[PDB]
Amino acid sequence: QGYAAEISARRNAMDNASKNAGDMINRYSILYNRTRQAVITNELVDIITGASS
Amino acid sequence: EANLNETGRVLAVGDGIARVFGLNNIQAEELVEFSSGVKGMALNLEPGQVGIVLFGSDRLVKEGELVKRTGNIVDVPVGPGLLGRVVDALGNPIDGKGPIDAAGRSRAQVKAPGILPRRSVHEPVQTGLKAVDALVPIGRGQRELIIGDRQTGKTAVALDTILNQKRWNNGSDESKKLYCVYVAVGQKRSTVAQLVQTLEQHDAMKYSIIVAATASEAAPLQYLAPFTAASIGEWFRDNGKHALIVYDDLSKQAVAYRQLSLLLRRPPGREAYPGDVFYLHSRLLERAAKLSEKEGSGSLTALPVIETQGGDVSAYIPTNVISITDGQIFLEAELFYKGIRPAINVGLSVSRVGSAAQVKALKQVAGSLKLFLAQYREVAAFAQSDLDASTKQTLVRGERLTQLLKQNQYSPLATEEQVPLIYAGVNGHLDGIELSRIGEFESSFLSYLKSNHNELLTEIREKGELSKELLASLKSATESFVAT
Amino acid sequence: NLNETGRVLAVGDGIARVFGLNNIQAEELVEFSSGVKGMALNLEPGQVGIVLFGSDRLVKEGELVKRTGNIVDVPVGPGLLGRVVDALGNPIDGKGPIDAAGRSRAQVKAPGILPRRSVHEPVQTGLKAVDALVPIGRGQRELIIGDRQTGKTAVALDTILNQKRWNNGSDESKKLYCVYVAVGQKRSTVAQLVQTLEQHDAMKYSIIVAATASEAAPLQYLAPFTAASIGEWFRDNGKHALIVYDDLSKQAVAYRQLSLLLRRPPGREAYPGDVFYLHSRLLERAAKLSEKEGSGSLTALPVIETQGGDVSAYIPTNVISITDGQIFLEAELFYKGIRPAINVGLSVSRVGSAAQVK
Amino acid sequence: STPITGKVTAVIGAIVDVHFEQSELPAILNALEIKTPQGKLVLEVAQHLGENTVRTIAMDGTEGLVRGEKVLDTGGPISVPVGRETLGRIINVIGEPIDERGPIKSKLRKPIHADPPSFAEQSTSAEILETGIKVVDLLAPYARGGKIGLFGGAGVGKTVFIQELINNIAKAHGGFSVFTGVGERTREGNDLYREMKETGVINLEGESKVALVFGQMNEPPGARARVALTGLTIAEYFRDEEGQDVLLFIDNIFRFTQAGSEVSALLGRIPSAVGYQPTLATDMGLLQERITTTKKGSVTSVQAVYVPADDLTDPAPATTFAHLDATTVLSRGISELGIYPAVDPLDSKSRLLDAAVVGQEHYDVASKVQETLQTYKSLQDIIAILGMDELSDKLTVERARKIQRFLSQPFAVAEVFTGIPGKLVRLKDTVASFKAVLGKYDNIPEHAFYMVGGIEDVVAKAEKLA
Repeated sequence: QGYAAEISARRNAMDNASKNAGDMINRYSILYNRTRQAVITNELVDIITGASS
Repeated sequence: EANLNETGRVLAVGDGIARVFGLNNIQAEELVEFSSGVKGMALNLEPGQVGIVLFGSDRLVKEGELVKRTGNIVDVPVGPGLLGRVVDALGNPIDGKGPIDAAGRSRAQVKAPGILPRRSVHEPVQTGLKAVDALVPIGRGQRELIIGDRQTGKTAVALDTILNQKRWNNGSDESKKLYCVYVAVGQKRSTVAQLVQTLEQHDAMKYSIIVAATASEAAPLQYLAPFTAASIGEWFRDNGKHALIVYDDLSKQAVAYRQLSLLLRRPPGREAYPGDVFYLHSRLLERAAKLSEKEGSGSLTALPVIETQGGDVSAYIPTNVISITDGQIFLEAELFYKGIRPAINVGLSVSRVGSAAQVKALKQVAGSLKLFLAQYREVAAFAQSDLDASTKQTLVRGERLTQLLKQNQYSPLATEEQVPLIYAGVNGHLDGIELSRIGEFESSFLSYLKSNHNELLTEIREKGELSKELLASLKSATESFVAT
Repeated sequence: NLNETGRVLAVGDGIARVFGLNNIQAEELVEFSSGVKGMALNLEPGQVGIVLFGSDRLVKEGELVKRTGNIVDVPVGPGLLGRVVDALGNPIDGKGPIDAAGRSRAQVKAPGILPRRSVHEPVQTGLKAVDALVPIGRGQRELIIGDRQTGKTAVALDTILNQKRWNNGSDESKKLYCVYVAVGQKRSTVAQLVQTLEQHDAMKYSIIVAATASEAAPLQYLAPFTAASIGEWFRDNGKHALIVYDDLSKQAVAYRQLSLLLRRPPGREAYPGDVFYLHSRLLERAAKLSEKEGSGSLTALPVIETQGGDVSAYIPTNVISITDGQIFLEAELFYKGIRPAINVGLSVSRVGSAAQVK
Repeated sequence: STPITGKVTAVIGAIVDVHFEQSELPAILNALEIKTPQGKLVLEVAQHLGENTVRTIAMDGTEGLVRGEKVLDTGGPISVPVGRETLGRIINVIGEPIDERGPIKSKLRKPIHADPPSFAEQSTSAEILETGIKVVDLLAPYARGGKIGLFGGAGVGKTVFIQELINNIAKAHGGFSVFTGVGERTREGNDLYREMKETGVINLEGESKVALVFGQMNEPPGARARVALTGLTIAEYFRDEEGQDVLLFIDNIFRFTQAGSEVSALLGRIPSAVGYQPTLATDMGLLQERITTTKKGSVTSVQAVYVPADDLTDPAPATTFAHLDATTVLSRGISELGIYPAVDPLDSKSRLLDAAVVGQEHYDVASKVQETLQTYKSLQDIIAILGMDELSDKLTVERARKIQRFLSQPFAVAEVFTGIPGKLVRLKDTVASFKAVLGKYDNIPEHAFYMVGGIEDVVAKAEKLA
């Protein structure tokens, strides 16, 4: 009963974990793009700026 | 009488580009010859001056030099005369085997085949690689990208393909033959030389043509290399024959065209690449196609190579090519060290045509093989503790299926030697064998077939399909070897 | 006559285009009629690019510009000890003139390969982690890299303070004089530091060259160079000097201003193309001379500021590939209790035990 | 001799404009000289701007240069002394003894700008170069006549790495060796000269086995962007004209393209990605291509490559990779474990790792070593969340903390870093040593394979129970 109440508690413990891992994989996912778009733009600004001469 | 119409004076020179005054009656993308001897092609036709890109060292050119027109757009001699010859980006010999008898010439920039004169890809290009022919089949006229990272086997894969072609190029039937064209763009001469000698020790160099635009040679040469070569092979397509061209590699051609455009004072784009960095690769690849029966039914298959940095495949150039090719073949470093060779990520590597351009005999035995592994990869993590029954067996299959997909270099297998090894896998006649001897199983099993069941192989080779009586006899031959 | 003079074609932003100066040298010093000094950097065919050292309003159109015949140079010697001077060498602490023992140029080439001895003489910072894990050597270049408010200057400062044990002693060879180069900082701060130095009786063996943010861009540009010259006199004369560049990130900032206003093409992050050369020729000057030359050394402790703990940045990477070491101070370890917040994993001293106490 | 006069038109930093008369303009790549009170200023013709004007790149800081000075064309590229007399002498980019030992009794002088061997003059040869280091010799073998190169950022210990190679290989090598220091630390460049003299490789009165070419970072870009070519032309002569085995060391090669970046903008070019130069794959090409093995002689190159911010995607390390036959990637993560060198076994790959090259056995063993490792990097996520308890695979997961430690090799050069006496293992020994471990030698946990020689050393280090 001890290792049965545990397995029944581990499923619970990690169902909240996968869900909590969701507010991360998708939260920082947006932050990756917010950085990718800003990388391509800033990487392109230096080129345009140094092309005006 | 210097009339400025065919003659020109160098207004300025440097950065590998020469601004020239005059040359009034010149065409765009036309070649010109300098007093020094080295030549160049004119890209920028500005009002007063004309921008020419040098094919050699800019030192040779000086200010106030004389420039004469050639009257020729970038063109290269084509025909069978190149088969077994190594030429530069211009069609010039560099192997030292003497001049090259040309069966006519063709521009470097040729319009792609229309929408009407094309035929549904159905003729297969047997690579000889178990993982490739089974999982990601390549069709004639198709365009399968060989995408991956440095030192993963991108070239190793493309090479074995050219090697397996011996089975037909030594034959009499021209409709089954498949001439090859290897475009070395950026590679160092050492490597290109290394490649040739390797193709030589396999007698596959007699039906191949190597175009060499090494890292030493000028940028325009590496820019033209693919286009030029695309013509060399396009000759075969136009005459009812089949040709396979490998661009090793397109990632480096892009850089080359970037170098040209940047110096020519052209508007830069994302990551320095000019605007038409996509139209560059689009022009090229869309030239490869399988013509309709109307004209010749000839096919030009293309296997472009992209060198990806750190695995990133969302970069500008990489994603660009991908969105043009009719499928991708990915190679991971992870699997490469793990022991899986060729290291193919079936989860990402997928052909568009696929089934239609595969041997019907192979399509029958490996229909579910594609799925099996797709589900095996996700269940692979369950290794870390107890297995029921539904996932107890899945872990048994794939664990030896991929172990069988392992194939050593320079050892292409015929489709007649593939189906037996794939039948044993998918159906599950190998599930009960220790992995340690699965490798040696491939050999001993194939030698057992060739010796005792020679007939069973010769009907698959010739028919290419598996009949009810045939496939049944296949099972018996298999379970017979499982005992001994 | 245009040979030695020139009239201003246009002026602004500390930049002054001048017509003439047909015999001007590159990087030559120039004086204006209004009093403000300048410097030639662009010897263009038609005109001349000149960076001012002072205000702009002083210069008008058609104003007469003289030559100096001098390449930027500064007074050097022992007299500077206990004093505070600007980037030009002039005393700013208002304690009378300085005793000039010679004038060494600001653009001094680094000692070649031959006249050099392997660094072996330790520089005791008194700081446990530092001396214990990443010891500093005389002639060695150890960089203090980290974000703001991590106590970068702190580690540097304490080093100067600890050297008191040897500066008040008798043996000159055991002495290690100090040179502090305040660049981009505010005048209020430089006034706080000196207050702390004289509270440990350390000003006597320290020389402070400060080009505060208020001062013109060029003044922050030469600041480290002119400061290196100050510490070179000790190197050239069998004595030991230790120079601290703080802050270096602000020097490059200034140099970017010069170049962008002179209209020189930008490189990465707008920074000029030769921004790596900016710190290469600067830090190389710090070295341990040979025994034939007097075994005089110059220890450099460059300080660079990173944003968001990003060492992968442009400038940070440059200076890193220059120095023979790196003390990376993290902000996380700082508030967690570890002070100084040295990160053992990222910090190393290439010299190593070679210049440590047995 | 026909002296050509010129007038300095403009000077912006290190970029000098020189004017000439009609039809007397020196070609690009040529050398121009300017007499200065202190000495001589050397310039390199870069481009013909028009109206009889040329743009040049300074070889020495043009600080003090007066407008309209008289420039004298030399006729060709900066010619450097080449031949036997070049041995045991440190010369700069321009080509003059900076080791302060009088002039060089050079017979010939060849230009630094020369066209690389053609495709036909190539020599396909795969010979294994035995070094000594286990983590390299086995998993990634150097190629005699091939182009080796080590990558890595600062702090990985590259300059200390190539120092071990010189002691082991250079003395064993039966021929000439040429060292070229580009844009690296001058003090450490001095430690090399201080070392090789006491080593017996450099003798001021006796035999000089190696030549030296320096152009450290403290010098302007123009010189650092060319000093790589100066050392090249020297070793190049010992390949063809001398008919002997050559050995070329570059440090650092990254400073070559880096120097090209500085000038690129100044010269008036539209900057490329990551602020580099539009001509990066061709500059690297027109350099590396000259370092090949021909029918005349062979050249074994060991190039040190610096990685900006340890970012392997940087166009600098990127373009260099494709030129090397073998690599030895240095990572900051491996040294923090204790294992020296800091060689990353999962990015260092040589094209000599072939069954038909090092021997079937060699390859077989080398493949097992690689298999055991990768799984860690991927299966590690289980260890950070639980450890080694869910491992079923369980015998192979532990060999990672044993094999990885056994890769470490002690050196004699780095005595002021550990104080631990060095060890030099050979080729065959490392092979037979690993096969046994791959778990026979699974009895001794942790230390016993740490900083030891071959396999006979492991036995003597297991005795002293720690």
